[PDB]
Amino acid sequence: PKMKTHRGSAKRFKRTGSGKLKRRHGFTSHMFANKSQKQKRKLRKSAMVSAGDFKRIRQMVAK
Amino acid sequence: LHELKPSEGSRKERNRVGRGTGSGNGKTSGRGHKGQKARSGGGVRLGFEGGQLPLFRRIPKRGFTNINRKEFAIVNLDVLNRFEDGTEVTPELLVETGIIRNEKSGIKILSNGNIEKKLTVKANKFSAAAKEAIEAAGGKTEVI
Amino acid sequence: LSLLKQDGTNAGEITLNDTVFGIEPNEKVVVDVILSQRASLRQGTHKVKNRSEVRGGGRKPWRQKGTGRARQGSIRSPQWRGGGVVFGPTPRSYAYKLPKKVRRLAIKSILSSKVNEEKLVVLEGLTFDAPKTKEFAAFLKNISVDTKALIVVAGESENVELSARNLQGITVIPAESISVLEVAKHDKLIITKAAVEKVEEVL
Amino acid sequence: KECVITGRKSRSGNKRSHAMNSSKRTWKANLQKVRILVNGKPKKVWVSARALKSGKVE
RNA sequence: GGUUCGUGGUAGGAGAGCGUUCUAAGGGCGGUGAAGUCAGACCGGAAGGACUGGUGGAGCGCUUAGAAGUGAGAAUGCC
RNA sequence: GCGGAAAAAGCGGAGCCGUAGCGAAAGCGAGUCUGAAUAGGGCGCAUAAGUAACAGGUCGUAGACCCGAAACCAGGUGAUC
RNA sequence: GAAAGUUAUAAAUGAAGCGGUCUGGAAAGGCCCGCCAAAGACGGUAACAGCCCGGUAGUUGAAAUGGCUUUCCCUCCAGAGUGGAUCCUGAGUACGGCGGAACACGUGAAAUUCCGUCGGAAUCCGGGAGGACCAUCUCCCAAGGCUAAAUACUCCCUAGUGACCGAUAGUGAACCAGUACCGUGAGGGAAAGGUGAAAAGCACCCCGGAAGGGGAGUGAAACAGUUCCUGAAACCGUGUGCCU
Ligand SMILES: [Mg+2]
Ligand SMILES: [Mg+2]
Ligand SMILES: [Mg+2]
Ligand SMILES: [Mg+2]
Ligand SMILES: [Mg+2]
Ligand SMILES: [Mg+2]
Ligand SMILES: [Mg+2]
Ligand SMILES: [Mg+2]
Ligand SMILES: [Mg+2]
Ligand SMILES: [Mg+2]
Ligand SMILES: [Mg+2]
Ligand SMILES: [Mg+2]
Ligand SMILES: [Mg+2]
Ligand SMILES: [Mg+2]
Ligand SMILES: [Mg+2]
Ligand SMILES: [Mg+2]
Ligand SMILES: [Mg+2]
Ligand SMILES: [Mg+2]
Ligand SMILES: [Mg+2]
Ligand SMILES: [Mg+2]
Ligand SMILES: [Mg+2]
Ligand SMILES: [Mg+2]
Ligand SMILES: [Mg+2]
Ligand SMILES: [Mg+2]
Ligand SMILES: [Mg+2]
Ligand SMILES: [Mg+2]
Ligand SMILES: [Mg+2]
Ligand SMILES: [Mg+2]
Ligand SMILES: [Mg+2]
Ligand SMILES: [Mg+2]
Ligand SMILES: [Mg+2]
Ligand SMILES: [Mg+2]
Ligand SMILES: [Mg+2]
Ligand SMILES: [Mg+2]
Ligand SMILES: [Mg+2]
Ligand SMILES: [Mg+2]
Repeated sequence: PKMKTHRGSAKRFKRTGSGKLKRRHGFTSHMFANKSQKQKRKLRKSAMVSAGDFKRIRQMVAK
Repeated sequence: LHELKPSEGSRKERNRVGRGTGSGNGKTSGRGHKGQKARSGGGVRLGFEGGQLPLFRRIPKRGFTNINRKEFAIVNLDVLNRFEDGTEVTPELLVETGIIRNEKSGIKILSNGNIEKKLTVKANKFSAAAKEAIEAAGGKTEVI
Repeated sequence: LSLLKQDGTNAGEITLNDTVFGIEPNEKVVVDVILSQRASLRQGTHKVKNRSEVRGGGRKPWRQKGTGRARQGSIRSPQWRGGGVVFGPTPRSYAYKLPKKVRRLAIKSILSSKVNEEKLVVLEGLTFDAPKTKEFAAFLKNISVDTKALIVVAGESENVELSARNLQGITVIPAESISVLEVAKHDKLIITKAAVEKVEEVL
Repeated sequence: KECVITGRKSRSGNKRSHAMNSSKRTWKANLQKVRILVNGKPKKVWVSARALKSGKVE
């Protein structure tokens, strides 16, 4: 039977042109009084999935 | 049929484990010694990190899918040079020529490369640049 | 190449189309297609009973501990005399096709290879008034075939199949059915002019 | 034990906790023993309260 | 085709191979004795392969390719 | 799927992957998003190659390399002890 | 209900080598000659047969029973248009609340479908749906029923096929096997194929109570002797070249 896409990952990652996965930052809901404005600007942007993590999870989101 | 030689490199001999120590894949058959990964059907599920919260659960869900999303079929200019000067270019013409096979939502023209022939192109949408490049040559764009 | 009549006399010469019988043979493609066609002939009707399918088992033959015997879970465990087989054959298909263009290159190449080896004979026509194997054997001696030979006809020719049904090396096919494996299985390829047109119409 | 008119009877389903534990239960019809004429002859039969509503005669 | 530096090895990666059963094609052996089995002081770097003789009494190699129930000394394994 | 010999072809272009990406999305498009910005930066483009089939390696779903519990549940059989 | 046709259920006919030599127990094998083939399928026959046998291709065939297909008999049968005054068009129904379930959809914003319980329409100016809901538009007319085919499976039958097994395999079961045996019972559940081409299955003699043997004889072989193709290893012996 077809491999099943991991649906949690599909709601959180995006595939780029080159085939990398784009993601968002964690600490981006409440407890914002704690973080600095600089910290917030950075967290607000997107990130790429790390090499090691990609190796771990690439089959989960093939398709 | 008595001297078939398949293409060199096209076929290899499969590796059989657990057939003696000479092969180098005897006994433990490549699995090493003990633990979960040595067991039959053993192996943690795909993205499992042994109890560390998996990456996908450390990072938030984002966005939604638009029910009414419109993806267009793209036709960069360079491929319109395939047509003979004076010709008007409709969708159905781009089907017959086999430049687009499926026309999702419609045909959009984009400005990648450069056009040479005075066409009278009609597509569902146009890149500002594509419209400024068809006319630049000496052609009329109309939207359908 | 040369066109000869059923009797064996020279009838003229025919020009085979040089996109079908004239291309440089691709032996690698032919081998691939021959393997696929041999693999597709397979029936794959073979099964063994694993430990679930073998009659009985069910109960533990003796208690896990205390008896001084090896622990056992079923008299049908695979190390037991009449036990289930561990993997072994399961009914499956072996069939597979290469892409259409490869399968065409293959038939064109094997044909060109018959022409490169003077193994293709072209008859003006090939007809028998009634089914008569003696007449068919006489025909093959006139052509000087002697070996295994595939005969390719296409209508007009009638009573040929029956005439040659009881000869051991010789196989007769309409021009529509000309397959790589059938040509590979036969030293000489005897084809009527009428057939040649039919084969060129497809390739 | 079923309504003789409508066929209503016990059917099964789930009880559910606030926590969504499920355990099997039944829904019984609201059957009432009443004297009606089945085939002309009046006798005591189970009838659902729903069937007795308005129509039907005891 | 030669110079130079190498060639201990567990888990393990990589490579090239031996042998088993079956299929195809080709080419063979065999009642003047097949397979099997026994014996031997032969051959190959290994897996292994021959040859000769006994037993046996009817099937079996080889080549190229293909396919696998394909190789056991250990499981307090099963018979 | 049709036709056919459990053939071979032929027919079958529905669909699939690729040829464009960026954006949650509207959308714009060799750009795009962010942004007041003609700024910077992200991902892309400039620095084209895929696809079909087979074969090897590994992974996933299946018992998934083989053997082995104690237990659990369901339907029965037992008070000749 | 008939009739005709066809298929099934028994069958019939069916070409060509006693060919010559070699080996052999025996020839279907070797060598050398022929022949038939719409028949060179398979099997058997003293070793491997298209021409020896049963057959095979092809061609014929059915008193009887059943199946199928036509045709006849037999039975059964009203259809268009024009007008919407009036009438009818599925009620404890549809829907709703509450509790559940099914829907890929876990009560969710939850349409749609069903169950129990209670409440409960409109009913042609009428009604339902389009994923809460309202309006518009579009499509539809529930609460009555029937309906072949394409699909699923195989205890069976007929004909076949297999880069499926070949007696620890393949069915548990090639063999009088769900037997023997075990169990109060439900239930569990084996082992076990091969003389030879043909019984020609060892007359007769000898030792022995017999078993068993040695001769004689049969056979190609009996070291093929009624559990009798081959007959490995463990294991058990006898003899003796070297050592102790
Ligand atoms: Mg927030
Ligand atoms: Mg290897
Ligand atoms: Mg390896
Ligand atoms: Mg190693
Ligand atoms: Mg070992
Ligand atoms: Mg270990
Ligand atoms: Mg350890
Ligand atoms: Mg490990
Ligand atoms: Mg924790
Ligand atoms: Mg959210
Ligand atoms: Mg079982
Ligand atoms: Mg002990
Ligand atoms: Mg078995
Ligand atoms: Mg060294
Ligand atoms: Mg080394
Ligand atoms: Mg053998
Ligand atoms: Mg094995
Ligand atoms: Mg052992
Ligand atoms: Mg419990
Ligand atoms: Mg009782
Ligand atoms: Mg008592
Ligand atoms: Mg005869
Ligand atoms: Mg003789
Ligand atoms: Mg013999
Ligand atoms: Mg025989
Ligand atoms: Mg509704
Ligand atoms: Mg509800
Ligand atoms: Mg549900
Ligand atoms: Mg609604
Ligand atoms: Mg209700
Ligand atoms: Mg809506
Ligand atoms: Mg929806
Ligand atoms: Mg209605
Ligand atoms: Mg058995
Ligand atoms: Mg045996
Ligand atoms: Mg014996």
